[PDB]
Amino acid sequence: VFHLFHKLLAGQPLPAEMTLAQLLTLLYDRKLPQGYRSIDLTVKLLLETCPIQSPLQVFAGMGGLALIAERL
Repeated sequence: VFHLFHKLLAGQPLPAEMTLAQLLTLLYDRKLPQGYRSIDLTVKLLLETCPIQSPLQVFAGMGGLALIAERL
């Protein structure tokens, strides 16, 4: 069995169905610098976490999509 680990989440195998958005949520909650170039995992041998907000989600949460619809 292969398990993915992150240094911030020390000594904790990551669930195989987490998806990278949820992992980014964890790492940002764990003080990983925002916009860090890459997710550095270790292949050795939390699913409820919300996915990180997409740019579209932020744009809509600021009401941008209503602005788009007024120009469609």
